[PDB]
Amino acid sequence: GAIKFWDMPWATPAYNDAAKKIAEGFSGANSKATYQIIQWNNFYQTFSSAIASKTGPAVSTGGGFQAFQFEEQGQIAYADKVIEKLKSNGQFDDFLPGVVEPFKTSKGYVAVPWQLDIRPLWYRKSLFEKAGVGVPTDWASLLEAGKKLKGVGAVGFATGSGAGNNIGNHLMIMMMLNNGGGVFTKDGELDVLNDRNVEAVEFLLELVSNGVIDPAAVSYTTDNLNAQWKDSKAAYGMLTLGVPERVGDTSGDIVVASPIAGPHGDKAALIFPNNIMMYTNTPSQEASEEFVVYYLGKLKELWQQKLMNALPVFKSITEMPEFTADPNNVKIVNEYVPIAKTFASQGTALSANLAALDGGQALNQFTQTVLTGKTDAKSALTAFDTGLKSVLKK
Ligand SMILES: OC[C@H]1O[C@@H](O[C@@H]2[C@@H](O)[C@H](O)O[C@H](CO)[C@H]2O)[C@H](O)[C@@H](O)[C@@H]1O
Repeated sequence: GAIKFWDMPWATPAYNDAAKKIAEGFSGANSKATYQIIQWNNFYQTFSSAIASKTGPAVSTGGGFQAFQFEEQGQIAYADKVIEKLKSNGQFDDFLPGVVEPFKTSKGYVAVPWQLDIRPLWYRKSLFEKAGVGVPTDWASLLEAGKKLKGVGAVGFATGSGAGNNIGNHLMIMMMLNNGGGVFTKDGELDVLNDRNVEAVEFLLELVSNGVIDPAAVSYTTDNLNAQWKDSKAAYGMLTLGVPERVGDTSGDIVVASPIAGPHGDKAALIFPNNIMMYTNTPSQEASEEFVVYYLGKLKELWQQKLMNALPVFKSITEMPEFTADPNNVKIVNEYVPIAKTFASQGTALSANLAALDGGQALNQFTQTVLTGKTDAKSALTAFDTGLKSVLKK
């Protein structure tokens, strides 16, 4: 009977309360939807195991590239009919340019975009003032300012890789991208030991050895990391859109910082093309489709209530008074969006291999190794390369 919708803890608990009410409001196709929260820790395995044992949902959000893995396994339901319905009802024309096309394959649309989770740098003005330093413009200035911030008891580059916390993972890849590197070649081949990647990892290790990265960062959960921001421990670091609201400190002291240049002049921001996906295990495919169209139509309410930690994929939402009046949001649009790249870099096309990269053990372990300075850059990257070859399909 009921359409099962699984959703992640995208922002604050209040995000899930609101998304629950939206979902449970669905009464289309003489059908209903149930809402269930899947935790971030081990999410890849949670979905993989549910789908394989036929106990998974009809519809879900989840990993940025998860839909490609399940499509390869033949467990996704293509979203072509949803796309048609959005064209008829008018919503399709409201999509931002380039947001739908990444999901088009030979066999259909694997999913529908719903938000863009971008990785801005943030700072706390009071702590930069206290340390007597300026906002970094590049890696060399990040390190200098970081040392001074450490000297006044602050964390110069806040991150975390504890259970449920993927921000550390994202930092590893963001810094590679920021130095003109990336996991892949232009043609989508693995290129982990590229020299720009080595430099990026050497820089992170230097932040770790100098105490600019907190020596316990490896252990920090999402709550731990948010608390560092809320309680004026974190001076600078990479997080998400809407950090003040996410951490419960809207004094105005926490502000978006400009992107910084790598040592060769490169600029990049990391972005995740998040999407809603439908599965073959549904009591009714028509109902899955109705639910998805209904849900996309109500998404504006989440940005209206300022409950999201991501960019919208709909033009009308990006023009909503609540969105543009926040200068942090405008700075992200203007300075991060134009330089944004995904995990596919230096390729562009998305694929199932991104699912294994994003959700798998190799990236997690690489991150924890770097954040503890357990080994040298080349060794860590070689272990990373090797782990990815074990799971990616060449
Ligand atoms: O790498 C796994 C997934 O990470 C998602 O980002 C999440 C943030 O939006 C949220 O605020 O924090 C959690 C826990 O750290 C993050 O995992 C990406 O948006 C996904 O695309 C990605 O699959």
